Amino acid sequence: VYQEPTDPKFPQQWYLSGVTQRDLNVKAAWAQGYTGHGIVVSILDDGIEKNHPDLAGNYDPGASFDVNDQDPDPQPRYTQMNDNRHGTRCAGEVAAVANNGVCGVGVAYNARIGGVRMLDGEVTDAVEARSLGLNPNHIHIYSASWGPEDDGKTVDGPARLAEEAFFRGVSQGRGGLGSIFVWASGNGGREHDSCNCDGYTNSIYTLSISSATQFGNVPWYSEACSSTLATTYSSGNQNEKQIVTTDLRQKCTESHTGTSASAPLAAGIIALTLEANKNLTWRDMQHLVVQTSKPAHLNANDWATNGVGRKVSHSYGYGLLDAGAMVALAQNWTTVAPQRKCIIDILTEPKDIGKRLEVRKTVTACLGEPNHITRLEHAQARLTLSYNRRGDLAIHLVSPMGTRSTLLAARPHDYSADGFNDWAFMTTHSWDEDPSGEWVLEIENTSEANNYGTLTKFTLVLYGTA
Ligand SMILES: [Ca+2]
Ligand SMILES: [Ca+2]
Ligand SMILES: [Ca+2]
Ligand code: NA
Repeated sequence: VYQEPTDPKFPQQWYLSGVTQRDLNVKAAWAQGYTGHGIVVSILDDGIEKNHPDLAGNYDPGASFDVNDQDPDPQPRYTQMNDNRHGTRCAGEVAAVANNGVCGVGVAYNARIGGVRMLDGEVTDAVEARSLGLNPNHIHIYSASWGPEDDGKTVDGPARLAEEAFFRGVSQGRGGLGSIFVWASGNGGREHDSCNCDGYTNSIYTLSISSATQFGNVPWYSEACSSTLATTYSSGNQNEKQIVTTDLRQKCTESHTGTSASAPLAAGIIALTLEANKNLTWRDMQHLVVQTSKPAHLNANDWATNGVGRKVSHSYGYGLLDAGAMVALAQNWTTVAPQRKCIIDILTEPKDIGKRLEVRKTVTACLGEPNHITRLEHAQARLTLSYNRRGDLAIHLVSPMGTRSTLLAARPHDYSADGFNDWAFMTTHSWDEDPSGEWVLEIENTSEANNYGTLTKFTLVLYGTA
């Protein structure tokens, strides 16, 4: 009985609905009656053309602000090069108006869309915090298609205020259910960057999203890491189609690309999911993604089955998001139990790394205590170590159930001698596994060079329930 969009460009939005069973299954969600009505999404970027003909109808001033110039109007700054078109492109993917004879449609075409202009100027910790913490009781989902430079040699993440914003967000946002923070995993594929060296994507508070090309391949710009949760389609080679969305100066583009285009699609799907169940907590949402994402059709060299029978890849997380499945499961979802946190400091003495180091430890996961965990969610391996050439290292963490998460792959451009200072490598690959038993940390020098260093701290942090 449902009638799909009549927008001129909808037919080119192959990732929304296609006759090749290779899409995000969004129409199936629309058919179930979910379009994002009542949900508020904010694009933290370089601004949003609120008067765009395909955005005006859904624009929401309450979900917007201009942090760069300190005013409530997020309108982009116009320049000959059209530098500030990025946010507007991301906004359209989420909530471009449907059936209005203009361009295409957003995943959640009935959602309210806002924008925080915060990338067009000096991006400080304060700027980030004010953006991430904007109207936490009005805005439901925040979408961020930006982050530290992807040079493949830096390790960076949120400073204190931003961290506090994230924490206040998942704790108090949405009336206590927790703000949903969607993040683009990065464009450093060519520089061999790792998204675990990015504190925004690596955070447990954000749903880090990767990309897949139309033919189901890992895009050239893709960054692999264990912190990524799932994937949505984006651009690839010139024979593959790209993302169709709203563009600056009230135009329509068919060439929105890279990691930037994936997060917004995920944000939209999540918007449909919240409409299906407004009581989902920020953790419930991550559970739904893990459970409903599909690996099938996606090509990767590292698909592996984890302790609970789910396929995972460092390039895709649990696979392609499935809107229809997300909204279906949301309806019968029982809120998960309170989050427990079990801290296990492993080292009793510094360990020399040399060519290879292996650290084994049998844990009880806080058995007999209030934070006993039998069903894992995120896991972090907080490491502190020194090394002469950081990029030559590769670090892996194996769960008692045999799931091997690569916390860090070699980064050839990383010649840093500063090592890692209590860096919290995170993995989503052992989600739902029982964490008790022997864990193994492996650190290896992937180069033939005679490198040296010392691992001074290894704290295993488990989040989950019983
Ligand atoms: Ca302004
Ligand atoms: Ca439209
Ligand atoms: Ca990166
Ligand atoms: Na994350």
